[PDB]
Amino acid sequence: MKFKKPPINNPSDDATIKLAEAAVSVSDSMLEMAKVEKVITPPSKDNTLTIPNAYNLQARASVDWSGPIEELTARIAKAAHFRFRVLGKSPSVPVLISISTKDESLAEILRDIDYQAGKKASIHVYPNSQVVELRYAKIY
Amino acid sequence: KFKKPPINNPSDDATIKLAEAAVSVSDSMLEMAKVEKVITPPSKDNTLTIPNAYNLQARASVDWSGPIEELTARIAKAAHFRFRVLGKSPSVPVLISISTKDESLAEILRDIDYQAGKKASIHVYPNSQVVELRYAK
Amino acid sequence: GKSPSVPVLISISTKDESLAEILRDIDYQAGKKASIHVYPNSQVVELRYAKIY
Amino acid sequence: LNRFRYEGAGVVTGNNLRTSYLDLYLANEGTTRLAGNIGLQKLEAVGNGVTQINGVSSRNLQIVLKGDPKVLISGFVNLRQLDMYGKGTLSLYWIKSDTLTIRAKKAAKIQLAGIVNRLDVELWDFAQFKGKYLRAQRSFVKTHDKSVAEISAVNHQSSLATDASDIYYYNLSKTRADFMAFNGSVLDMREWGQSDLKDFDRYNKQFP
Amino acid sequence: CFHPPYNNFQPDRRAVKRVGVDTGGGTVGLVASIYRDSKRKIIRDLQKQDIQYVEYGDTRTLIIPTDKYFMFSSPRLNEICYPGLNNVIRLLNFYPQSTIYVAGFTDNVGSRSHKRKLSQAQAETMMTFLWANGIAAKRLKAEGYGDKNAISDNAIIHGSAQNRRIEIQWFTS
Amino acid sequence: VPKLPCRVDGACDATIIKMMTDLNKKGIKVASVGQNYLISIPASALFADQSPRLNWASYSLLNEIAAFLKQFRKIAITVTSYSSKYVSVKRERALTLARSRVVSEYLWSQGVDSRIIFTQGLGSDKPITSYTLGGDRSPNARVEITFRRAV
Amino acid sequence: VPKLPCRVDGACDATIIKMMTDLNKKGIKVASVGQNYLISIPASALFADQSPRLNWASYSLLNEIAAFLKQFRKIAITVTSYSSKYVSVKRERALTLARSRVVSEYLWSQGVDSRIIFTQGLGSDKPITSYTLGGDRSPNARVEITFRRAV
Amino acid sequence: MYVRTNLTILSPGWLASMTSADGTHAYEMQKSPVLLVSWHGKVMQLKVEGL
Amino acid sequence: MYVRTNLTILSPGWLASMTSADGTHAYEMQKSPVLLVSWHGKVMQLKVEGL
Amino acid sequence: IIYYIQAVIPGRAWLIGSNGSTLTVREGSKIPGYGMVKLIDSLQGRILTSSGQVIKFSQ
Amino acid sequence: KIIDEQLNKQARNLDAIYDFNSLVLEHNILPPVLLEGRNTLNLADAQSIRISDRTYKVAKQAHFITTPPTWRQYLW
Repeated sequence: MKFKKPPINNPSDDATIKLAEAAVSVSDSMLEMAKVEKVITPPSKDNTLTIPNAYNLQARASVDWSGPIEELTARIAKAAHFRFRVLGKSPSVPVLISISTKDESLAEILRDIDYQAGKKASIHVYPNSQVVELRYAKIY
Repeated sequence: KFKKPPINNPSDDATIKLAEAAVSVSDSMLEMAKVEKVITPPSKDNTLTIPNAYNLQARASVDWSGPIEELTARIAKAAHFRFRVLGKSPSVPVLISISTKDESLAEILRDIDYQAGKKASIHVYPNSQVVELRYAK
Repeated sequence: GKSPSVPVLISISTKDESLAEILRDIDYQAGKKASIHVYPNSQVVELRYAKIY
Repeated sequence: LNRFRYEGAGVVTGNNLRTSYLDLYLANEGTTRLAGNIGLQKLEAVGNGVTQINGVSSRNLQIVLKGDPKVLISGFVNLRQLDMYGKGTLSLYWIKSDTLTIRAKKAAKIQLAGIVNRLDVELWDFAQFKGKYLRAQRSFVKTHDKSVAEISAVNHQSSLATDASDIYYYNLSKTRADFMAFNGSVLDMREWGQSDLKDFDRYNKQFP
Repeated sequence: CFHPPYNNFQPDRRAVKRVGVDTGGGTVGLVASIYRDSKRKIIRDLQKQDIQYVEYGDTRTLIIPTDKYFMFSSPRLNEICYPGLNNVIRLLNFYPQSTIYVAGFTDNVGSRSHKRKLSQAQAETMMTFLWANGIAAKRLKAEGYGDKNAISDNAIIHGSAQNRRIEIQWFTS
Repeated sequence: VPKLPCRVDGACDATIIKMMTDLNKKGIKVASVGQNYLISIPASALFADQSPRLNWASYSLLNEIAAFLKQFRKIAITVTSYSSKYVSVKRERALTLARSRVVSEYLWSQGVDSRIIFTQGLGSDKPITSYTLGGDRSPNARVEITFRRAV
Repeated sequence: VPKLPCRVDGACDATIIKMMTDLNKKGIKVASVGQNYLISIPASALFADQSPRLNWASYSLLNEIAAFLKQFRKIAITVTSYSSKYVSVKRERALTLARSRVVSEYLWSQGVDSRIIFTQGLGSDKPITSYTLGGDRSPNARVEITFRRAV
Repeated sequence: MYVRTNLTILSPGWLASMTSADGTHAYEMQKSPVLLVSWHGKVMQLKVEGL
Repeated sequence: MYVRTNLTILSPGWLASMTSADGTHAYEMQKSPVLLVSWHGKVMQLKVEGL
Repeated sequence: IIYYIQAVIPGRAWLIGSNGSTLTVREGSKIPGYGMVKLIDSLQGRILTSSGQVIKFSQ
Repeated sequence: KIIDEQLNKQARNLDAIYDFNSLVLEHNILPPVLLEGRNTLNLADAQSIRISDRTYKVAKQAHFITTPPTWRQYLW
């Protein structure tokens, strides 16, 4: 008639304990960071306008990439049967994007890729032209 | 006959909190980028529209790193167009480097317009077969 | 208000009292550093720090 | 007027009738043409007849029949329950209710549209129910063999299928859960070309 | 026979195979069957599993670990614990009268809106799985609470693991 | 070289040709051409009738094909689903998309270190048999998982 | 090593769970959910008929309660008393308040290392069952103590 | 140390770089026994001896 | 000596005290092998080694 | 003011307003604040007006 | 060795949480590190103390960068 609390796991490690102790404070800092930033500025623009969805774009893609963007978007365009276009020069500093996502839509993938690119590059899609297009930032 | 559990199972109390915190901080950074990014509508994006005349549908392979006017004049020569210029060249001429193996001529001109910035622009008349380059103030 | 850099340390040793006189004795041992107010209509217990220095 | 019972192959046509309540009992081809706003709570048809009613502004009603009528109904009526045991065909324009319970046994072809928060649907065999454009916050569907359901759930979706049954939803709910035993199938059936299509979220990635 | 996927949501016939292979007699098979089917043995099997049962007055409650019995950060069902799930259905078959309340609970970390959404989705898919066995929908109500009242302490890693849970209550009348 | 790997970890070519021999004896189509590889599976051998539901006995074969798949080194894996003609083109495309989605997410749950996994379905648009008497029983109803081995 | 303690003094968890088992088989309800522990005692095992007089034989049971209770490490304890409806709200709440106060004072006099003890009685406002056949023999007349295990 | 390769270095910093017409790279940096490279979207480590 | 805790020091007297946003305090003081603190309304003693 | 769609049928649509107003509209009629309705789409919740405004489902 | 192989086994979440590339400015320049403090009091001697409500300071000055850092030089 013995007593047991429910949660049973494998034994842990003190390094992982310290990892959790750092991670909770980092997550709180980023939480209040995003909260204060959303308070400070009003959003006005959405990238769903500039890259709308299309047909033959609902094939799912689960992806963990840990490098630059060019080979990734070329592979994406090859899977999407669309022409691929590049505008501007790649700078001397390479642009590196890390992605770990579970099989969502390709338009969502492109929107998130452009979001993580931010000020470095821009993405446009012409489905009437069946062309995906990258454009680098002109700066300096 | 046997369904197997996943290999990368977060089967530890520290690991589930670690992965949950990673998901939360990734969401926070994503929302930061969402509220931070400034973009443009594709209605009024200042880019060269394609006149899609038949002389521009050919292909070429061009490597270049230098000025602009002689390249545009040679492009108009290959397209059997005429060349027009308005404005004056600056003290430092505009330098554009293009390396490509296969393209469209209109794609070449569009990327030329993209790399030109605000100091110069182009116009195509496909009826009277001409291309014009305009300087700024 | 805000608690000062020097913390306020309170030593209580009593037995079997009601919460009203518990709060009264807390206030009396508090001295001038803080004050206690109540609002039983709104069910509110409030501390306030003294504004010195 | 309070009571109308017709039997024996007749046709009644009327327009601009207003009444608080009357009870209707139709049998043996009572061909009804009505062009007025009538409130009522009970209407019983035996079956094998047509009925044109344009406008029922009533708080509540109850319909139960065993035959195979052809009924197309306009108005804004809250219902409580509905049961079908024959070869029933029905279409309704607007339903503004709170909770509905639909049971279909033998052959049902019922088309509905409206805003009802709570829906419970039971299908036994050879019933094709179309709650397309019928937005529902809560939905609970159970289908047995040879049953077709078209749903428009908004917030909370519960789907259970034994076999031989098709469950097609035309809106991505905020919560979706489903189970199929032998040959039931739940499908998205959407367009894949909508300019404003919304995708899954973390909570909505319920992999079937 | 038997289907490991929940026997396709059908009322199983389990002890008849046991008494058949016992005869291959019938009386000793039946008394062993009802010795297995004693409710104390059901509680003993549920305590062999990681499920906590509390009886108090006319109210009975069950506690289920979200992490072991559910897929992580997702409303996906963990497929392994279906013997315990069948035991849950067998125990819950005894009370066809009273209403049931079901609730989800999480830890303290993240957006409060995110906690609310995950807990509510968790409670809704739990009650949906329960409704799939044949319970009346009018007898049910679900709530996914966030970190509103932690029965453990979220200061420790172990306590924060112990916090997240599924709580099922039901009365007698 | 004593402090370097002699081979890739968990690699045996004899095991690889053994298991591809076993799968060819079972009937799953294993195609090797260049460094690109195709695996074709019939629909009835994995799923239920006209339904995105998996038999519990199929998990041994799915674990075996995942064990073969995690041997090699790859970047992108393509999954394409094909079916018969049952109700409508939308119905068949949605069914193939759902089946491909389920098998792809289970394959990524299993430990094969891909970088990109693409999943899509087409229904009965591209059959491989003129003989189309069966439905799910017909061999043109299938699932194809393909890649190219890269060094 | 021998200067620093190895454990909390006077603590043996095997003895703790053994006396928990013996107390539950005696009839006193022990509840352990999370870090919170609750002890429920019937009022007929403690007092006389609606009167706050302590039984002489109940002191051994109270000694067992204190001996189990001082095993833990705690900060604040809370004890509440409940009864059945007899005359009023006032008489019943007064009886529960008096019983809770006297048992809390004896426990605070006894050797349990805590910081805070809260005591209250509520009379007959919130029972646990609708079976109101008995009086003080009815199980809704009860005394509960509650605490949370700390660190 | 000066390294000719074709991939992209990640971790230890680098004083200067140069790229060919074919995309191969040459880097000049301070000495390090171990470098980090994203090969094809997957990270990789390289060990340098003889320093 | 420089100590870091979210507790409250009583006995020896410190030269300076500062706080974090989480309430964790840091103290600069002189060397002393035994500390007196309050944990949760209870008084404890603490050891300082390496002196 | 801003109106929202409530129920969509081929032929007629339901308008719910910010003042709580309720309206049933045909395929083409004059509507307040938006001019003239020219198109009803029953596949997707999009109806465009003569003012160019397209009404969607409220959130 | 045990803690290093555990560190390598828990691989992707470190780079997931330490996304340093988002912190970099437009001109590929490392943002600086800022120190905070609240409710500070320094006693100079007897009869003389000084208390500030909050304080902030610069730990390391912002400078240029070529490639972003990671967790490997810190935790290994």
